[PDB]
Amino acid sequence: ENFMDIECFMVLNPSQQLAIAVLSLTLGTFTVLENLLVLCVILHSRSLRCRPSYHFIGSLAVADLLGSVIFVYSFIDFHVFHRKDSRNVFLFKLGGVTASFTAKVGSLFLAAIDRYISIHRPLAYKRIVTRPKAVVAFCLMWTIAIVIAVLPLLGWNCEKLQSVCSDIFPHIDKTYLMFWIGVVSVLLLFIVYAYMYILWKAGIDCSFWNESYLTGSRDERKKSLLSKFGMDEGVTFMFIGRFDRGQKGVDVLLKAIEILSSKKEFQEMRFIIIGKGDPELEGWARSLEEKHGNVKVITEMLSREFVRELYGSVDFVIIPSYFEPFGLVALEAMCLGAIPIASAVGGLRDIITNETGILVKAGDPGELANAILKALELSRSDLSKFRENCKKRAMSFSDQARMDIELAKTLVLILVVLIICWGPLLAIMVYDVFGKMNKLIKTVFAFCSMLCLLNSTVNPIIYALRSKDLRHAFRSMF
Amino acid sequence: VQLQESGGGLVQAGGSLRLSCAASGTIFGPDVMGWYRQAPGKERELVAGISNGANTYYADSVKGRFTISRDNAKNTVYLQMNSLKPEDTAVYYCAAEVLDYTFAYLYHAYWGQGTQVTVSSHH
Ligand SMILES: CC(=O)NC(=N)/N=C(/NS(=O)(=O)c1ccc(C(F)(F)F)cc1)N1C[C@H](c2ccccc2)C(c2ccc(Cl)cc2)=N1
Repeated sequence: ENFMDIECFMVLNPSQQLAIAVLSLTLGTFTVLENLLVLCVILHSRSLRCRPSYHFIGSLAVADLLGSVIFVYSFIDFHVFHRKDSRNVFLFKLGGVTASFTAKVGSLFLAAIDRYISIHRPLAYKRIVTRPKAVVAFCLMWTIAIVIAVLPLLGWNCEKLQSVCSDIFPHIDKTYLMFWIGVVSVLLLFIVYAYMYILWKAGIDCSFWNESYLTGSRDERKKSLLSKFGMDEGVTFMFIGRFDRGQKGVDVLLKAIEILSSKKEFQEMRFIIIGKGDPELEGWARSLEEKHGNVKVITEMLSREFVRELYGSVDFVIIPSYFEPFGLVALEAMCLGAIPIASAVGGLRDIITNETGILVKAGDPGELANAILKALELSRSDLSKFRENCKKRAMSFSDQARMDIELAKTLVLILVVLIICWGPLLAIMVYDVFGKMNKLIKTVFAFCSMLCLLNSTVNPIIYALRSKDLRHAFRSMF
Repeated sequence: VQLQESGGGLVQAGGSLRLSCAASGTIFGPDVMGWYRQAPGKERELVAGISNGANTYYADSVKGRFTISRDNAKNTVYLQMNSLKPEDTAVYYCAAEVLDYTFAYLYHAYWGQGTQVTVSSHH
């Protein structure tokens, strides 16, 4: 009834007992040393420890420590020192490993939540996920895991209750074992489903505003769109948004259109205005639409794919907004290759530069009309360079999402490695719970129990190979 | 979501007030917050807007006088005005915009009950 009882499997000659022992010591010491190195690197790098997105690492390594050191300690008090273990110390030894596994699963759970918030709700990530909140969540998860592991030590064994208990694990009631297996299994299944959903949704959503989803060329697409709108070929301007006063300057655009209608250039200019709002501005837009044959107004609901096609067909996009906090319209237009004539206010200033669009003073219809005339004059020459610059600038803003998806993929890899390592052991434990066993199952369980140490070995390798920040910190410490 | 408004009331001309608006959302609540004003016999007008930090917007009639701030601990917005004028008497509304990232054209707007602010030059 000793922890890590090696008395079984007398097949091997005592000659290789020393080899097995030295291999076990080397593996345990290597795991402990690399876990300590990872923890030191994390703690001594101020950039790394202040990022919640990496906090899971600081948890996992600690868990990898808890399951490693104890093992080495649990190997010292049996072979080199023959000190027999009582019930309480054996329960503590098993509780350490169970707490380590539960902490690993909980760290993966918290990391999955953080990844979902970071990838699919970016606009909230810097506010919902703060460092104190992440620290509190990780501490709560660790305390929950510790309590679950300590429960048998507080009176949930098969001696105090006087009930039938497991064979592979003495002094441990089967009901507690079944409860722990069920908890970890349902948590792992939910984490797997969450990671699959996150990865699939990120794949289908992030790579949407791209030119690869359209067929043909720019000129033929624009000609077909204008034919569908019953207009001749010309320099096309597009406005999409809200019909209101104060947020988006659709009134400014209408005044600029009225000003430009008195010139001779208005004959070689097409306008599309898309949106819904107050009846007054919609009526003004419809009056302009019926007055001029090169102006089109759409108030209905447009599908995402139709807007994507529109962005990849028109020449310029006008964004005369008074208050634009994010400028996602500009981001989509520049991703799909459309030169933006946007107001220089809010979040449009840092997205658009003087070589990747035109910037306009907010709330000045005359200045907007002058900028539109400048864009029309610029359209006389080639414009492919501006489209390429806009695409490059727009893709420059999508790097963070790609890094987040890479971190999510790394987490999925860590999760699948954990599943492979801890699979057969949990299967044998369930077979223990459901029914009886033979000596062969006990032997294979004792042989497969080293997969936990292999997992603790390979986790730092994954962390070092995947994340560039940890490598940079490690080289900085050297 | 739901928005609770407070801080409206009568005041002497040239005074100073601060209204507060608290949102109750699922995840971060609103992404953009704003204060609108409606004078009697007049169209509703946006008086202030904010997203986070120094991303604020102010109407030309309140530039330099009003100040909008946001607290993420309680997810609430404050609007503090100094040197009030009789022209500033109106009903103030709190607006909250939750906008999508995968489609810039999609958004949802929520409004509050509205609170009266009366600047009176009575002596
Ligand atoms: C339950 C039992 O009986 N375990 C047992 N008898 N022996 C164990 N190792 S070993 O016997 O010394 C052993 C067996 C075979 C080899 C070799 F070289 F052939 F590959 C080397 C060493 N372990 C290790 C594992 C463990 C222990 C402490 C910390 C981490 C991992 C573990 C275990 C795993 C999960 C759980 Cl929940 C409980 C215990 N058990």
